[PDB]
Amino acid sequence: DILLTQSPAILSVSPGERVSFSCRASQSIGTDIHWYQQRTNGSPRLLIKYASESISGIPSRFSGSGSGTDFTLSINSVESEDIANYYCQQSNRWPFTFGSGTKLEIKRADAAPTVSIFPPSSEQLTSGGASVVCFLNNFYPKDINVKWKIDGSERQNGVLNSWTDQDSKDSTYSMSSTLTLTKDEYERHNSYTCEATHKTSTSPIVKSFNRN
Amino acid sequence: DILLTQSPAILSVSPGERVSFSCRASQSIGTDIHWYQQRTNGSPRLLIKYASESISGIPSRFSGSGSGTDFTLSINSVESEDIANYYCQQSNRWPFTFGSGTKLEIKRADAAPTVSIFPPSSEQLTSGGASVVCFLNNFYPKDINVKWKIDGSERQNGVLNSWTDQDSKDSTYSMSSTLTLTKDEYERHNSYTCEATHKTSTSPIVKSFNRN
Amino acid sequence: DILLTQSPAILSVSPGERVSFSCRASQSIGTDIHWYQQRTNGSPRLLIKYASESISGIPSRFSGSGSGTDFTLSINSVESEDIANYYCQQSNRWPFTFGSGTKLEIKRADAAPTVSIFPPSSEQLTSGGASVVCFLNNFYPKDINVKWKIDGSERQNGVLNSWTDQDSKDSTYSMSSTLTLTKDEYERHNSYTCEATHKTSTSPIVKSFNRN
Amino acid sequence: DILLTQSPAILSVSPGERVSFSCRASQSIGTDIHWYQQRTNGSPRLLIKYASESISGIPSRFSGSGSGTDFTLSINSVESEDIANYYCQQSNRWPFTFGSGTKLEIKRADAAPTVSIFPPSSEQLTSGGASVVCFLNNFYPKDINVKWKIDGSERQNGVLNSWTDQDSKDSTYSMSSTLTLTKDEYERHNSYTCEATHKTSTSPIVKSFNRN
Amino acid sequence: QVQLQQPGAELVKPGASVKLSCKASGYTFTSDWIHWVKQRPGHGLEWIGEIIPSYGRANYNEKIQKKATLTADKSSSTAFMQLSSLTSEDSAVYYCARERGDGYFAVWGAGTTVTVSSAKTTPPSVYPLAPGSAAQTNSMVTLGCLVKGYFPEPVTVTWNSGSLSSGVHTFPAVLQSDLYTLSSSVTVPSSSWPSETVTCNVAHPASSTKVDKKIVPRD
Amino acid sequence: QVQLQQPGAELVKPGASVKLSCKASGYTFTSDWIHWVKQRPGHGLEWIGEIIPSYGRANYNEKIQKKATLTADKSSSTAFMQLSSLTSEDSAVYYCARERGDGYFAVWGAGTTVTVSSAKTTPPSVYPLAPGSAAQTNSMVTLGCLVKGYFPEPVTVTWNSGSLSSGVHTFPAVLQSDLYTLSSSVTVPSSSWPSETVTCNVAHPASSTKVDKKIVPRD
Amino acid sequence: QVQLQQPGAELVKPGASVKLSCKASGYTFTSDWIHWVKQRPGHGLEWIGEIIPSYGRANYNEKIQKKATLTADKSSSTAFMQLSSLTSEDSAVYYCARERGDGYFAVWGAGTTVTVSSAKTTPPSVYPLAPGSAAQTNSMVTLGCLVKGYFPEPVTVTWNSGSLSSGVHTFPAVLQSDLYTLSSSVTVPSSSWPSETVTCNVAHPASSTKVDKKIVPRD
Amino acid sequence: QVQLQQPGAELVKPGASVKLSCKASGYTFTSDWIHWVKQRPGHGLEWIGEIIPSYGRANYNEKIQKKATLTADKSSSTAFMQLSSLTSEDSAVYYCARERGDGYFAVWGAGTTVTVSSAKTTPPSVYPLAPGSAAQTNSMVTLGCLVKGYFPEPVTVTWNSGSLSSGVHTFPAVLQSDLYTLSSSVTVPSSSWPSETVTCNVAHPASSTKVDKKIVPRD
Ligand SMILES: CCCCCC[N+](CCCCCC)(CCCCCC)CCCCCC
Ligand SMILES: CCCCCCCCCO
Ligand SMILES: CCCCCCCCCO
Ligand SMILES: CCCCCCCCCO
Ligand SMILES: CCCCCCCCCO
Ligand SMILES: c1ccc2[nH]ccc2c1
Ligand SMILES: c1ccc2[nH]ccc2c1
Ligand SMILES: c1ccc2[nH]ccc2c1
Ligand SMILES: c1ccc2[nH]ccc2c1
Repeated sequence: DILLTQSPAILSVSPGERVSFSCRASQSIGTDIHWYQQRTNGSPRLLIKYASESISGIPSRFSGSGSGTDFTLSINSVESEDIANYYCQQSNRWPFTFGSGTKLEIKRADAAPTVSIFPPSSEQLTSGGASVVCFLNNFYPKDINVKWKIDGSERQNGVLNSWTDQDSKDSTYSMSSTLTLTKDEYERHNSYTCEATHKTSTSPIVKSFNRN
Repeated sequence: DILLTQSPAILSVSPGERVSFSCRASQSIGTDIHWYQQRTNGSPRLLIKYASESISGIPSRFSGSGSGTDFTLSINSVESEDIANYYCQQSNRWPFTFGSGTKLEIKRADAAPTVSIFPPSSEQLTSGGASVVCFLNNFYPKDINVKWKIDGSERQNGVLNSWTDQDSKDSTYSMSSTLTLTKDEYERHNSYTCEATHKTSTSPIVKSFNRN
Repeated sequence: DILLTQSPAILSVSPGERVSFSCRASQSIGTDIHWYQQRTNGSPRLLIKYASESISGIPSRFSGSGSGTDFTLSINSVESEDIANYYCQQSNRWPFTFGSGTKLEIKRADAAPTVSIFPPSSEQLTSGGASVVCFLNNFYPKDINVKWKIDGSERQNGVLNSWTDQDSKDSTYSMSSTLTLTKDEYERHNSYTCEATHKTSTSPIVKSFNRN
Repeated sequence: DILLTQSPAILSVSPGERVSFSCRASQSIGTDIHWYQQRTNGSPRLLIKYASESISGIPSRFSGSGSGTDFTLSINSVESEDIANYYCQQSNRWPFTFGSGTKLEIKRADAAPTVSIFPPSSEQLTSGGASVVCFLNNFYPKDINVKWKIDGSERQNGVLNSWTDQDSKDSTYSMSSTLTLTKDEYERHNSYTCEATHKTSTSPIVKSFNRN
Repeated sequence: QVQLQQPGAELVKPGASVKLSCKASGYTFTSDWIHWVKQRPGHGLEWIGEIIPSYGRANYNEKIQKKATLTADKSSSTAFMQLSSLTSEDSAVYYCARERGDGYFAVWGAGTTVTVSSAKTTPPSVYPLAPGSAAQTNSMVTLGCLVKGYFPEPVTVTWNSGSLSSGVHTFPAVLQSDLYTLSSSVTVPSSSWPSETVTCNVAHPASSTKVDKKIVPRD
Repeated sequence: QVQLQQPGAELVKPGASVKLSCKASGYTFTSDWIHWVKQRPGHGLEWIGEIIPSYGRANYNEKIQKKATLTADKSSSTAFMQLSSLTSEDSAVYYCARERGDGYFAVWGAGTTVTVSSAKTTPPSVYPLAPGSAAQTNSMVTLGCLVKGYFPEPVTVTWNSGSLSSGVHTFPAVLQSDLYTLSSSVTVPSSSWPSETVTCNVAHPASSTKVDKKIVPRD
Repeated sequence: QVQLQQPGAELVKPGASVKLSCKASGYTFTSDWIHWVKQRPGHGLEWIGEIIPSYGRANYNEKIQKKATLTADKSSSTAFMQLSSLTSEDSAVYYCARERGDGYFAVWGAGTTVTVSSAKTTPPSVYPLAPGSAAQTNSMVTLGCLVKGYFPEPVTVTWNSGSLSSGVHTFPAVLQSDLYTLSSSVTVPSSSWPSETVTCNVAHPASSTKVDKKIVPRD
Repeated sequence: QVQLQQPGAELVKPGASVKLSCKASGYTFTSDWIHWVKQRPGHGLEWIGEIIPSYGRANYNEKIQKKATLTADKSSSTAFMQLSSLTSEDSAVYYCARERGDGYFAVWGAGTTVTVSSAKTTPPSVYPLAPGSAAQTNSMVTLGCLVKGYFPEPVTVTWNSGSLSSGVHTFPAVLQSDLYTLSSSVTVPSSSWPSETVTCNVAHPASSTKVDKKIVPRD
């Protein structure tokens, strides 16, 4: 069986640059390579077949080249919708095989988060729990810190965070931080603040609401 | 002639894990690889032929895969009876050739030896010699120390030891230590003890018998 | 597509020595290699075709050899007219491909520059500018320093230099240094000197002219 | 063209051991390899053809094996007559090509030199020159020092030495040291001694003659 | 139209066994092959096997433990993969795709998230997130809704059932004590809210739910 | 039935020469090849050569010193390997196996341990090992028997001639002053001894012995 | 005669598009291919594409961004490369060459220097460089002439329109504030100057100039 | 009989040119090829070229500077290599060998030592080396003879024209001021000298000498 090696595993590039993904086979396979694109939670989508043949639907930015054991997928002028994993696959000899994949990542201009704090819903409270949600949105670069303070005093219990992968609308990143207590515990405090620390400002961006 | 390389030479694995043995050929040989199993003092036994074809007798745990120059033997959920050397062999081009072999070894739970000391037989003594035998049995891991003491005083002359390879009944190891003197020399002492030192206890397991 | 590797990238050799340029292909291509020569600002010129076949026009000094993946262009007794880049190219499989090239450089005997200073032209002055030109000519080795002094005092503003590649008439190098001022600024000084510092003498070679 | 690599370049081995010479080709050549033997100043002699086929004349000690790109010449129980260079050569594809060669060297038991000093001949003296010759013969190992003393005083002018390669009669080495003066200069001294220093003795072996 | 149709989800118990379906539309040829491809989370694609329906001949990846058995009903244009005796190893999105016998996968299903757990299906609770009256605003406003206490994955989340797509972030679930939870953001111009309605629709195929939830301001 | 039958053992003197036999049963075809394979102790398998009996054409490994000459008696279904002018290098288990001309070794003999020694055959002395009266016991009891003063290898050791297999350890021989020696352990429930008999059977093919030895308690 | 004829030069603006020409003489076959080859400055040769005129079939290097479109007028023996939507990347000498269908490039054009710039064509100013009266001399004398304030590249410079070739150095231009500038040296025996005339001819194809300039001594 | 006959030696001046000969006996076929092989001193074998006489087609090593031109006289069974315009690089033993068109060199000449020197041929002076009367002896005695002041290489040295071979050492020449020099040792039982005669024969093919020299004791 044919081993297909994809390098590099991660490919960071700047908007509009020409970018190239490699796929090396473990023996000569003519031009029987095909390239697929898989966005975050998408299914895969054929981009190029038989190494260089265009598909309809696909921007002409995308081309492919190579034959034998070395193949390249290239994108003329990368842009946000291109953020994805890219796979190669061979039909030269049985079984068909896939490469391990390369992720495209676009270095964009720095951007500061847009923060938004959200009280629990009255629907939620009814059932005997309370979650406060902070959204740290459309920032670059991906590294960021979120701090929770209750009535001036930092809390660390009951916090879950989740970060999105780079976004195909604008190459930014986003994050949600979710603070979860009982009604009991949410009742005996006044002021919740989500604080956000990010490269773009020396001052944190802070967002707060009060129940009273 | 075709060189067949087997890596790694020793493969330690945990009970029930999936395990995989490699066999790389020095040129492309289709699927003309065959895999054999040789237990301790067994003869070899065909397991898989033409790289992936099952044989009758062989547990379905065993499968094979590969083609060209890279082949793999795999065992779904290893178990004690699998402890053996595994060889690969090619029929693609003359002469047929064998790989250098891979030994499977199962890491099991720690177990303390079962010690047993044995006086000479009256049959043996008749002929003018005396051997006392200690068995250090069904322990894991393989490293262990056996000490002989005569009438409270450690003896080092006349001792031969032999260790079994890992056992296909229970992945344990065993050892025999044999102390050999004349009748003359066995006569002028009272108390023989075989002492055994093993990871599983800080106290040695000691076993003794007296002639009087 | 076939990758053609040329080593080394630069090849320094002594007049009259036998010299050899390598061209390795990424897969076996018979003898479908062809070698070209490109002098400084020349276009390329076929030297050898199908790896070893002579062309008419080309000195018998030039031969080629090899087959499969390793090819060599050789020159019996190098000489100045050979200073060039040398490319290889394959027609074995589509698309045709070129190597990255090797430059030939001849180590010759040391030679001191021939310096020549040049006043502006009266034609030039008319239009309201003045450039004084120093030529540092037919020296070896390539490293050299040019100093400008106005009325005994070194000037660094307004100087542009350009160096020729090695010369196919005599394996020497040459350099032009050009000092550019307005008429205004050229008017208010008397004495321009271009000084030249080169391995061949501990004393600089200096060349001067005066307007008055 | 096919590159044939021979390793190692020198192969030291003990009398009667089995020895093996390698010859690797740069692409698969079936069994079209042939092996030759060249003793010191001999011409080459075919030993094995088509990789393993015996030739008549050749001791059955010699066999060959291999196919594709890896070949081996083997000698069962090496012996003194085997001291030689061994070459491989291919006829699979044009042009025929030779390996760079491997020298066989036999490590034997240590042996002390047999020294012999020789006056000039009366024939030689007639013509107006005088050479005194010392032979350091059939020693092992090859390293040895020869000292000349005239009338108790070491001389270094006018001495030429020559060492034989290992000898196919007995795996030993030998050396000749030749001291050359005019008749004039040979006349005005009495006693010439050649002294020899060799691993086998802490005392030098010394040999002298007197003209008077 | 959607050429290949697969269930969003299947939960299975250790040692249990499941039958995934892949139904096809558009041009069907008797020379067509259906393939199955496994993708464990944050991993690559792994070919499992293929079948040619107009026959019933099927081949499997020999390089992996064989969990699969492929079959087809040529009448209903459906292909099936029997995954049997699963472990947590076997949890993954399994796609099916169609190859016209010329070696590439023109067309793929959306895939079935298969979760192998002892645990129990739980529909999701959904809750608005409109901002507090203290919070001031820009030329844009960010609303959102919070999907929690569900199992197994996945859920899909829409904004006005497809029409609102620019400005949407759904975050990855986080699992804690056997229930996943996540949130989804949306950002409209402030002048379009709340005059123009804004609603988060949320599908959880493992319990067959699908609940809308409007986002009004806070009373 | 046992398809391929080889002697357990052969002793040979340096410079001497031996003829190993390999006899076959079961389906014989004229298209069948018999192979010989050498395994020095604690080493791998090394192909030596092959013959096709229904003819007498034989081929040998060219990569090694040629000790072998192969032949067959097509009448008695026996293949022979003449190993000639041996040294201690040549000491090893030699298997024969049968290949139906399709490249693999379905079936193998048990192999012949060939020992190249100046030394002399010595049958083995066997001696019980029942425990001393001082030794207390569990739900299991360990008995054993001690094979010593033999040459050349090997010996096989059984417990009640095959019926007792669970609980058995035979240790590797150790050689000292030209005699091998070893022991074999067995472990039964204590309640099955000595009511139910327990006996070590011991074969030494180089002297054609085979001695039983019962294990009674100590008088 | 000169088998392949290409313009010396073309200036193009970013996003603009140019049509290079390659005209052929000598033996033309219908089996002949014309190739185009790009060489960025101080870089190697890069195959771009080929066409066979007696048809109009053309192929391109797939390993690069496709700037080219090839065509031919079989009547006028001319091949054309349409380079479209250029950037500064695309600035280079482009050769054409002819291959008889047997894989090598017997014959090449002189190539077209293509410059992609916002900037403006400027013919060159030329000025003598005769030596000052203070300067003493050898058996040889060095004269020269100075080409400046031009754009785009290139220029060619001759000495007595070809006859003077031994002893000539033209230096590489240097660019400053969007005008190239260079000088060219020549060295004759001092006894041949100024009796025997000495003149620098200078072609700048992008403005279609070509100016002679005699080198007299200084008044 | 000696199948291939080549001169021992040829001296050539820088820029000069030589014709080596290789004459053949034994079975000649029209399908036979003669090869030439170069061996510089203390270096390996280097294929130069081949010819097939029954035709006159010849091929050369393309990987080296071509010094050779091959030819044959099919009448006298002789092959010739014209080495032209030599330098010191070209000094070497050149063998010829014969290959029956099946790729190996069954049979080789003794080769021609070719020396490229400005220097002049000089026959060798030969001188005994019997031992001094002071020197005592063993069961063996060592005699020898000293070949000096010769050019170019080589010389051969025999002991009783072939009959004495056991016990002989010829040492490598050493060159000093354009004359080579060497010695040759021989060792007989002392009881066979000088009753049984002992003589060193010495051939120098470049001057066509060949001188015997008896070794008597010292007067
Ligand atoms: C290797 C140059 C082409 C040889 C033509 C004959 N081959 C047909 C069999 C294809 C299987 C490749 C092994 C085999 C010739 C034997 C040399 C093999 C390496 C090759 C024709 C197909 C070209 C692919 C190598
Ligand atoms: C002539 C017989 C053709 C049968 C082909 C069917 C292949 C079945 C695969 O297992
Ligand atoms: C037509 C002749 C066929 C003979 C084949 C027998 C092979 C003998 C092996 O050495
Ligand atoms: C029998 C049909 C032959 C047509 C060949 C023309 C090739 C066109 C290239 O695209
Ligand atoms: C049909 C023509 C055959 C001619 C072969 C001769 C080869 C000459 C080599 O250059
Ligand atoms: C994404 C971004 C930042 C992080 N810090 C720790 C885990 C982690 C994941
Ligand atoms: C097996 C186990 C332990 C050992 N210590 C020394 C040899 C040896 C062998
Ligand atoms: C050529 C020679 C010397 C140089 N020093 C700095 C640039 C440069 C170019
Ligand atoms: C052979 C042996 C010893 C030597 N010492 C220096 C040169 C040399 C050659």
